[PDB]
Amino acid sequence: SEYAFRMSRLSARLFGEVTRPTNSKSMKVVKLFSELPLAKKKETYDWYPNHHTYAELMQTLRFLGLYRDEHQDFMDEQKRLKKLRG
Amino acid sequence: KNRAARVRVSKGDKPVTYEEAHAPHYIAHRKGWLSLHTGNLDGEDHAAERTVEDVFLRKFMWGTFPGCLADQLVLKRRGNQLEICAVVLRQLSPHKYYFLVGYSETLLSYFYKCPVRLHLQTVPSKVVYKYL
Amino acid sequence: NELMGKRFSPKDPDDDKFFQSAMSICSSLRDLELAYQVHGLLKTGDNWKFIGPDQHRNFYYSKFFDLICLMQIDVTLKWYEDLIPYFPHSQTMI
Amino acid sequence: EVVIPKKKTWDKVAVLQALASTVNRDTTAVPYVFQDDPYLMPASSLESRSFLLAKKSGENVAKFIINSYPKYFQKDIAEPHIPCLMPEYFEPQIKDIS
Amino acid sequence: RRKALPPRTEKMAVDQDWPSVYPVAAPFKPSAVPLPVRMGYPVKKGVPMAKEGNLELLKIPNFLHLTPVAIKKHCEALKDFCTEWPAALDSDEKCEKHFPIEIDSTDYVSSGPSVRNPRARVVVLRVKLSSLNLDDHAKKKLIKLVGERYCKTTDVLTIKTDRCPLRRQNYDYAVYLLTVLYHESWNTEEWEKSK
Amino acid sequence: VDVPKDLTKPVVTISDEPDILYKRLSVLVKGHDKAVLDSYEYFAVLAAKELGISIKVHEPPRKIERFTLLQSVHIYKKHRVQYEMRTLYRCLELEHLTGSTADVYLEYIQRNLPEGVAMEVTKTQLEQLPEHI
Amino acid sequence: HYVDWRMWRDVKRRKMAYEYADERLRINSLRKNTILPKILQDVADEEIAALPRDSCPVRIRNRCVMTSRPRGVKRRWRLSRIVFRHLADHGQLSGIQRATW
Amino acid sequence: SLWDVEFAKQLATVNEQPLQNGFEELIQWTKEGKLWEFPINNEAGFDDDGSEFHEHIFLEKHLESFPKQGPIRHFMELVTCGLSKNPYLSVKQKVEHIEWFRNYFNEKKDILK
Ligand SMILES: [Mg+2]
Ligand SMILES: [Mg+2]
Repeated sequence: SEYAFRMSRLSARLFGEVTRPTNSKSMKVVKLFSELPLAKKKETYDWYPNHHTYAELMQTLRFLGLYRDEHQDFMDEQKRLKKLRG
Repeated sequence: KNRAARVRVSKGDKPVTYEEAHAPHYIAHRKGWLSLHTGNLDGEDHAAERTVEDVFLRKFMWGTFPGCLADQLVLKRRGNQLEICAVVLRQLSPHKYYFLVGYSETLLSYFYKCPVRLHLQTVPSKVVYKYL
Repeated sequence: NELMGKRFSPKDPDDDKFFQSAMSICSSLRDLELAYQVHGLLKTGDNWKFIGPDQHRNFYYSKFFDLICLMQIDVTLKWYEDLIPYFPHSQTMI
Repeated sequence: EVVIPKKKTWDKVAVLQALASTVNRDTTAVPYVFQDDPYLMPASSLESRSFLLAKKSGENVAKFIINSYPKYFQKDIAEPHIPCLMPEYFEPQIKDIS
Repeated sequence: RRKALPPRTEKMAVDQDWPSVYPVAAPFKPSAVPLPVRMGYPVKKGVPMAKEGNLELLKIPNFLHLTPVAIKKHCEALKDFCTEWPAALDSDEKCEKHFPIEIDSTDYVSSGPSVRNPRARVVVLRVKLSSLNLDDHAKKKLIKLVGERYCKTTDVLTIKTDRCPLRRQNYDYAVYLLTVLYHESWNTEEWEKSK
Repeated sequence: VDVPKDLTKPVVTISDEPDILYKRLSVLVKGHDKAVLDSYEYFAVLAAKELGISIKVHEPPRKIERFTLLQSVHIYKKHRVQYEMRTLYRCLELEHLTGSTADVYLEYIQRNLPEGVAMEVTKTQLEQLPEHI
Repeated sequence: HYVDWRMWRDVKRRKMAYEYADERLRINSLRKNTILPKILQDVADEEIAALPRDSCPVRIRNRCVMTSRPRGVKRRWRLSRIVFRHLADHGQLSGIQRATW
Repeated sequence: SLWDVEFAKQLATVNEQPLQNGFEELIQWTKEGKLWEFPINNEAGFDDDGSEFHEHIFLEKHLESFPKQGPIRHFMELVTCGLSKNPYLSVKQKVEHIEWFRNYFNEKKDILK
């Protein structure tokens, strides 16, 4: 009814949403600019802290000579053996 | 026959500790969780961040106190403040112990921008639960 | 004594020598009421920051326990058994 | 008609000072800075001196690492931004006399 | 080479200030703790692990601190600071009469460095129109406007605000919304008169 | 023997404004251990009763969430491995509680948390009517 | 020092999608809206078509952080099922019990 | 002022002493502010530069350069609705959206159909 339609118009004017009617393809814009995109959400932008920083820090600290990296010692020892054996 | 966080039964000359001796299906029944946080509970978030960061904590501390520890660690995170507890041997000198304690605490605080503390319990020889 | 009765406010950066040379005067004068009052001095309020350096703290505790010993001594020895905390030097044990 | 208790204002440190004055100092206990286990427990004045000054030297060392490699500690993971936790930068910029 | 001194068990007396030796939360420190409490699955013809290397007591949460004596002491200490509730307010009806507009927010607290979480922004509020409208026309108007924000069984109207990130912003928007709603329900229109 | 003479009390000021009136402080503790939850709630209720406020204790049910993982790596669909995250709730309500009492109590409890627990506060405060209405 | 070159490409795609997130949202609204001119819709269509590659949020994948495994990764934990089982067995994480119900 | 600051830091260094209490180190942590502000409002800081609810929601003052019937009006009204519905973004990002749409249809003003 026109009464209920204008009731909805008034409620929309009061609570912020649009009074004029709108289709689903038009409410697409509203809800899209309401909810942020997955590309911008930090759930996607930050999937994990950077192995860059982690490994660079641990490499520099090994060069300092404090963190005895067993894996790296293993690796470089086998590489020394390979370069000795040709 | 499942192979998951368990040591093979040997002739009986392999000292084994409680946590690594007991099975992973006895964790909640006869063990405690090494870490304690609320990211696993409902309503919280950043649980993946919690896991990755605490794994990095354990790795870095295990490798910056190498040869002194003889068991897993205990993490205790109350709101902002973080606490670590370790069991070590009297291998090296208290000078080195305190120096590395302060060094690691300072570095971790600077990295995680978070208040951190760590405690260590000395033992002459690592406690053994059984000989397997 | 009136200084201790009133609350203190720090204004001069040279308050570290205060503690040590005060206890030196305490060891020179050798009075039990003087020792009581000089203990109440740092025991009144947030003034225990004036101890600071370990050398001055060492001199203070040494002369304090020395006068307390050279004052029964049951109260003194139980005071010590309660408030050793670091291990003191030989002098005090002598 | 109606009575209401009046509002009060406290400092971040006032409650902690209250809780601290509530409890006296621990008796027969080494300083809180020093560890609790007996092996690390410093049992003499000179060795305790060496121990805590080594702690301070380690603090200085950490300062050196952070001010030599800020880019590692550059990320602002903690929500409240704190310059004391931020890396310090004693780096002269490009030539500009003013 | 170096030796460790014996624990504080024999040193600590039976009369002792436990709230003082454990002011804040801290680990178990069995060397300082005199109690022989053990915890662990005992072996056949065996017993649980001694407190020396019992890291499971550390794994579990810690409550040695804050003894009943400590709790009492701190409660009597903070009794000086806590205030008194108005004695005139001793019932729900009287409280709702003195202050009809109820409003409540909420937020979690969790372990970690960060502290914000969007649920801090939400805030709900409630008010019953049985005593506030004082009329019938605007009553019918506003009850026609609101679709499900009301409750006729318990006689309460409830509205939620989260459109702003700040709690204070949500509060201000909610109050201004109620104000404008009352101001727009006061009047009427021709299509509302013709029904 | 060492008992301090003058206790240093923090400064306090009763500002001009009136304190806010919280109708109900309803706190909800989520945990993993019934025993830890019981200890924490006993702590809380004892502190509240010694501070002189009303109390009430309820126990919502246990919530569990499970999800299935492949027990092996490459090819095994019959054999799976499961897990379960158990969260346990505890409610504590406080009625007729002044704003400053709420401040002190929440500071106390928020400093007295254990680690493996989450804490949700719901604060309900009544107020008078606006002026524009 | 990422795990591998596929993780490298995935992170590049994620960064590009983030830094073109808002713009893609705006032009996607301008496209999928209907009451506006269809000529403008087509304009925005070729705009999106000319946008660079690795810019859409659809090319990325919810891969693992440790083992870089794309499949069997939980969105909550972001860890592969295998690494999750590993940590659950070693008791590294908190609050996870075996569903022996 | 400068030498006053030098004297103040000298006084601070003289005051500095080792703490012997968990409460004391907590006082220190609170002094530098790393310890959270209890009660946890989750809004200690990040006030959005004193922004306002009406500045967030009511975009009518931002919407002035187009009539109230056209399709650009329709689209920008829906945009303002979505922006007001979204609490995550602030007035800055909302006006950024609006001005970018302004530039869009004003550089595509060749149509106005
Ligand atoms: Mg099987
Ligand atoms: Mg996909």
